[PDB]
Amino acid sequence: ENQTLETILNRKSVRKYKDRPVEKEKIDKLIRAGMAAPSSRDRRPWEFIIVTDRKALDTMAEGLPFARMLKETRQAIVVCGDTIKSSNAWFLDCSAASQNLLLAAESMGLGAVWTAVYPYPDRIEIVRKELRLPDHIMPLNVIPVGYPMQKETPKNKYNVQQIHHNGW
Amino acid sequence: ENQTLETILNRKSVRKYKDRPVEKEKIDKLIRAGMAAPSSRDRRPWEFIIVTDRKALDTMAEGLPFARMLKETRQAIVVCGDTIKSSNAWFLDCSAASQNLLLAAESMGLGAVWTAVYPYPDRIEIVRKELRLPDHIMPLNVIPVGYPMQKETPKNKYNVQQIHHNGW
Ligand SMILES: Cc1cc2nc3c(=O)[nH]c(=O)nc-3n(C[C@H](O)[C@H](O)[C@H](O)COP(=O)(O)O)c2cc1C
Ligand SMILES: Cc1cc2nc3c(=O)[nH]c(=O)nc-3n(C[C@H](O)[C@H](O)[C@H](O)COP(=O)(O)O)c2cc1C
Ligand SMILES: [Cl-]
Repeated sequence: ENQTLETILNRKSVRKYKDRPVEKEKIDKLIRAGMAAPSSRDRRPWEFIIVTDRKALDTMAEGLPFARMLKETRQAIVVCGDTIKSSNAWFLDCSAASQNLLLAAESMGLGAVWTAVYPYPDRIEIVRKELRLPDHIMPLNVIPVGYPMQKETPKNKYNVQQIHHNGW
Repeated sequence: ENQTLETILNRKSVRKYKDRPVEKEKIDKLIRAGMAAPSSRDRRPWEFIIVTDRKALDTMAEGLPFARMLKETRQAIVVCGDTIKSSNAWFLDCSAASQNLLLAAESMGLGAVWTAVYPYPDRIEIVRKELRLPDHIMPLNVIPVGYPMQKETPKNKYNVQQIHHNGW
């Protein structure tokens, strides 16, 4: 039995949460998981914003068409990249960090969903505004987290036709 | 005890391998792990090239910087994205897929490393011409896989200065 592989295969996007907040110890483990990502030339260009402010969460919800569930959580994490530290890899490093965070969540009985910010200038504008992100800090995503309100089922995405040998 | 977190925190880039091939069933599980990634609009734009041809591995080892370990493995997995399927987010989706693949490797006692291809045009061209990739298919990386030659140490990347509360 491989519990890591099981978490990987059972992870799903969770968009509905119980009312209760997530414990600070669990939030910190989510962050620590993200920071364990690999990183081009080990620059470590990620920055994590833990957002619990009701007004900010609601304002972002009301400006992000595919992130309306921000109104229905008490906490979200915004993964950002520092474009001075890694102008050609922050979006790769931070995507790997994001995936660690989502797996960490699944592993601790939490629900989470990756909602895009970058590369959409309208989404970037509101997130940068509400969180006072400096010009060299680019928000990749908003990740609401919470205890799942119901049983959710993973997608089975295996497709042998997306496997190739020695060339296309 | 959280085995998934344990794997996340103990993953490291492994660049030195036992001179022996990896079981096909393990390679398949790597790819299944990759395919389980989240995907913008569920467009699943990933394509995986399993590379066992010696000349292909050696040619990429020669042409790519920081890719010398390709000479020392029997097999590598090249993660690619279909830009017609996901023109704005393929490389984000494919980075999440890549991180699943790396974690899967670590969980099965294998060693792996992300070697950079995207976003460097000269690197992209090497991989494209070696693997006969159609123009709408972009190579993200090359991931050599093997049994680790030696015990390797993970990095502790935790830094509280990269954690922010309610904004920058
Ligand atoms: C986007 C990206 C590009 C990378 N490029 C290379 C590469 O070309 N060659 C290599 O040996 N390692 C490469 N790495 C691995 C990093 O050097 C490594 O993740 C970093 O040193 C942190 O070490 P760790 O993976 O052991 O935690 C890359 C990693 C990422 C995420
Ligand atoms: C780059 C990226 C952007 C995404 N953007 C959003 C988004 O804006 N809103 C949302 O509800 N889900 C978003 N998703 C979640 C996807 O819809 C989801 O991963 C996909 O439907 C597959 O489902 P699964 O995560 O349950 O396997 C995003 C995922 C990725 C990887
Ligand atoms: Cl075999």
